[PDB]
Amino acid sequence: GAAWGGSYVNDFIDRGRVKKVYVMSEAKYRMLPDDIGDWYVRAADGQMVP
Amino acid sequence: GMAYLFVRLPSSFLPDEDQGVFMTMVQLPAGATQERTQKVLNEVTHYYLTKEKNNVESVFAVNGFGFAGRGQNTGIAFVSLKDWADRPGEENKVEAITMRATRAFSQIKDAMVFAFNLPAIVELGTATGFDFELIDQAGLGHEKLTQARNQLLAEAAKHPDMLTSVRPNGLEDTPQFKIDIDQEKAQALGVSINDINTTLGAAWGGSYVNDFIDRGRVKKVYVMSEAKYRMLPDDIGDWYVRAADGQMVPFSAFSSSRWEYGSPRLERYNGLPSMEILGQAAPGKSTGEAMELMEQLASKLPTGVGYDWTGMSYQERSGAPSLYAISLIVVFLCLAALYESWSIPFSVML
Amino acid sequence: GAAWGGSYVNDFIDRGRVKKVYVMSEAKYRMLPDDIGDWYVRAADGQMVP
Amino acid sequence: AVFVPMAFFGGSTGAIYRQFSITIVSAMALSVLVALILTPALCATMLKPI
Amino acid sequence: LKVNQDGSRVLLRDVAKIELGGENYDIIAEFNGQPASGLGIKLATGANALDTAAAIRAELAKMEPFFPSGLKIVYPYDTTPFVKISIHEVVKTLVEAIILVFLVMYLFLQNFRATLIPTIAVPVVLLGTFAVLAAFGFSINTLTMFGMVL
Amino acid sequence: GADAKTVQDTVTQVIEQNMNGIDNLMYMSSNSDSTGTVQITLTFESGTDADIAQVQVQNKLQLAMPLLPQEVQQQGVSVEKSSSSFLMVVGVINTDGTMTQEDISDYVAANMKDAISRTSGVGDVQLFGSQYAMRIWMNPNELNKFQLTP
Amino acid sequence: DIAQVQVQNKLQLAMPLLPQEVQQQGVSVEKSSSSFLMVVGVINTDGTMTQEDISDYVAANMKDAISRTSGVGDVQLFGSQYAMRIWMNPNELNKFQLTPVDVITAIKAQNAQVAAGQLGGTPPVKGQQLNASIIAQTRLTSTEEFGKILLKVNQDGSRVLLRDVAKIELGGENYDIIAEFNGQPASGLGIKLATGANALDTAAAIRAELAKMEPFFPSGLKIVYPYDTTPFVKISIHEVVKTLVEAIIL
Amino acid sequence: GADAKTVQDTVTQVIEQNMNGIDNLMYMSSNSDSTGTVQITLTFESGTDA
Repeated sequence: GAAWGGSYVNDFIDRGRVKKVYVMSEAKYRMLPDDIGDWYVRAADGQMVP
Repeated sequence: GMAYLFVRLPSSFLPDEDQGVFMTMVQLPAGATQERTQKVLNEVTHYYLTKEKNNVESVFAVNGFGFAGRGQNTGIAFVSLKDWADRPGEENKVEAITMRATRAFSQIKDAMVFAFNLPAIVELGTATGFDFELIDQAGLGHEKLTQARNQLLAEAAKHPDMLTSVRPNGLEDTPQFKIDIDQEKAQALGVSINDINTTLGAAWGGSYVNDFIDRGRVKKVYVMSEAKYRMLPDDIGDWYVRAADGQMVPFSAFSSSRWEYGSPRLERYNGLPSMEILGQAAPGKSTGEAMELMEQLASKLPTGVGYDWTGMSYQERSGAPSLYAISLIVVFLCLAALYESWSIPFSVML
Repeated sequence: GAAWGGSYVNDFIDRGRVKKVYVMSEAKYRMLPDDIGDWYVRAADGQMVP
Repeated sequence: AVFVPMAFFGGSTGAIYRQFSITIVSAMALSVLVALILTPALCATMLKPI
Repeated sequence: LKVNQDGSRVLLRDVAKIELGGENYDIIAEFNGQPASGLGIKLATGANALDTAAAIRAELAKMEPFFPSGLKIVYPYDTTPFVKISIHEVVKTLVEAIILVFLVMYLFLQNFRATLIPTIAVPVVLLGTFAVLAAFGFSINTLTMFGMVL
Repeated sequence: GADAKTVQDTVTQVIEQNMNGIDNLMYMSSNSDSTGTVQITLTFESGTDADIAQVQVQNKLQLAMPLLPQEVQQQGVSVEKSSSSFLMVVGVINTDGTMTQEDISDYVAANMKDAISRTSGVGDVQLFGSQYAMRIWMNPNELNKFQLTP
Repeated sequence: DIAQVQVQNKLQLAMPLLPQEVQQQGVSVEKSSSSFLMVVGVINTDGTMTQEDISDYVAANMKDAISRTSGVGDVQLFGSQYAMRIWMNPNELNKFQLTPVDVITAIKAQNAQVAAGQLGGTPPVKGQQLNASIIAQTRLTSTEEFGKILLKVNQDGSRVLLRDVAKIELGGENYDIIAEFNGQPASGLGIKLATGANALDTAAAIRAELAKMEPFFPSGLKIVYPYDTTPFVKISIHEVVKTLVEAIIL
Repeated sequence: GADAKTVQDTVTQVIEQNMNGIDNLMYMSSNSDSTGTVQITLTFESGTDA
């Protein structure tokens, strides 16, 4: 979800003014279904499953 | 003669009418159970479909709802009547029907059951009636105030001449199954209180987990113990909680259990604990006389207990027959100023 | 935060009335700049770090 | 005078009397206007000569 | 719930019974004995009872076509009817009171043309009264109707 | 699942303590049930704007919501301006045995109740029964057997 | 009113762009006044209550009532209400390897009100004869009880209670305001007026209410009035009505 | 990151079934969509103070 849609994380202050802070994925890594295979996620093991 | 009858005539507000409808209330004693109050609701519904079947059309009975507030010991029954036309006679109007029924239910085996009429303007009151809040004016707590309240009732019974049916509106305290978690034993054995309290609460209390969709409508999802394991004090030990050991600990290995009384309906008035009391003035004697007496009995209650009038009995210092006084004087001024006189008025005004 | 500023933890009932519960450092230990060195925080390896 | 006073019996009951009175006084205000148009002119041009 | 390390599964159904059932089970209602449910409806502060009750039975009629065969609405307790008939039995009594005025100008005048200057006069100031109750913003109620009768 | 005193000392009193500065307020009163339910009633001086009162109360209520337990929050808190007497009770039954009581009552809650309760002039709608929920009915033996808690 | 609405209708726009930290606490929208209508001050006559005890008394048995009394806007408490005040010593915390983190966790754990359902609950098994609430943990109620909060059991079996790492007591929620009446410890309500209301009829409501509470005061508590604005009104009416009968004689 | 059905079933329904005891409302409507947003719009009687 964060990678492919984007998370709102929290705020910060830019030039005396409060503003959002999203993290998405870099566009290139979330365009087409083969892109899914790029992503991995930690297990109990502490390895990186895909 | 006109001044005599006037002073010997009662003073109601609006007559209670027959509206096609009325309600019956059922309160069973606390401890009671859903299935036991349904017994009473049946015998209520029965009376109306067999005995008063010339007058009744529908009884809509609700177990669990109450005019009082919810709970497994209360009920209500809404009652619809045949048309006014189709039941001629005064013994076939609400007044009578409610009386008969209330009398009839009077011998229901241990359950307050009371048929009564809608009263013209509900918020404005029952003519001879008063509504009284006793109050924990500082610190006392439920028990000390239950007692204060008892004192007050006991002594208002000792004046049947002035007061009648002085009674609490609330509920009497009932037994309760207290459970202590012994914190040491738990923290010894490896069980958090978080898992303990969640397990107890979810099983016996029920627990709203999250939503799901049933035929396109979002609806709640609940987890709770099947009824079998949630009925008796013993069933507590059916439940196990997993320590970090990996090991399922009995509930009974970190916990006492004991019976204790407490209220099932804690009531409060303007911000602090209270107990509502209803009653009427005695037949003949007026309400301001009963209110005066009730304030006086109130005066001699223990320390920290106060009172307040509320509802129908809250402030009536308004209206007055001083605007009857102006009326005839402004009628005077205008008969005078019609007849260009001051004796020609007294002609008609008399 | 809880030490120099306090922290509202949860409630209790004082003589029949819900009121607040606070944790905070005792005065002695939040008066001087030097007092920051009084507090230790505990690393995840079980030992206390000033 | 015999009515409008009760239209100010205010508080609690007030609006029960306020409704009754204002009705009866409005009904009299209209009664004169009837007696000063329709009751005269009609008598003239309805009840038989005598 | 878990995969037993031997290979097995613990599905939720193996530790609990699972059915649709109430959010709650405190409330249970019958209608002349027959199992039922319904909506108890309380009126909003200041709302009109008669309008609101019609609004409801409009909206209920919107729904009846789409009910599922077997379901039937029933009307066990209604405040409105009496409010509506109370007013009408008065508005009858007001026309009767005209009809007994008209006939005691015949043991008292005897021109049909003259027994009519009264019997017209009453209706014209009544219907004007209603217009003024309308001006001040009053309603037609048991007190305003007994106004007219008096 | 909360008992009377638990309701009182975690919902009722926190709400009560924030009913401050609310015009033409005559008195306030509240019940806290064994049934886990609290209702507080604020009664206002006569001819008070009932829409404004609500707004005014709900305002202060809002400042207190953060302090109620998640569970009381999640069940939905409400502020209504109603008449305490039922205007009517609409009944619903089943003619042909194709719907149980539980089912009739779910149908009402989930096809009737919402429409009715938006129909202007309707302060409160009491459902005599319950909307369905998904029920997980835990067995403690079966749970323990597999070394599990709720 | 119709301007509190509009303000609250426009504050909805800003509402979510403000931190969740802010959205807890809450945002008020009060029709505000500024000056104090009056200040009711409370003092103790016989040494049986301190400045902090009086303050807590005023907050816990007078401020609530008066803030709902007929006419009143904001109330200001000159002092604070008690709280359970766990005053933690950083050294003793080290001695047992503990942190304010451990203390708050314990506190949430062991001072808690827990809903535990009931015996004979709905839906039941048919034939059930009893139904009663199951009561579990309740909120603590006393300093002894908070003292006895277990934090950890040491290796030797010996236990580290909360009274081992902290001084426990009733105290204020803040210690910021401190008030004095002719040099003498007081608390007080600083009453504000509610945006147009009969200040004259308001103060006689405040005063009439204060009398309702006077008989339930503890020994030694005495209401005093260091700052009423309404006597000036009462008099200023007499001294223009004094003119009225002056002028109509002249 | 949401899609009409996510948006409808977690947000739109929940709000809708929750708009009650609002005075003088004629009808209301919702457009839960796949930009991941919803708008619900309630329309009142002519004359309703907005």
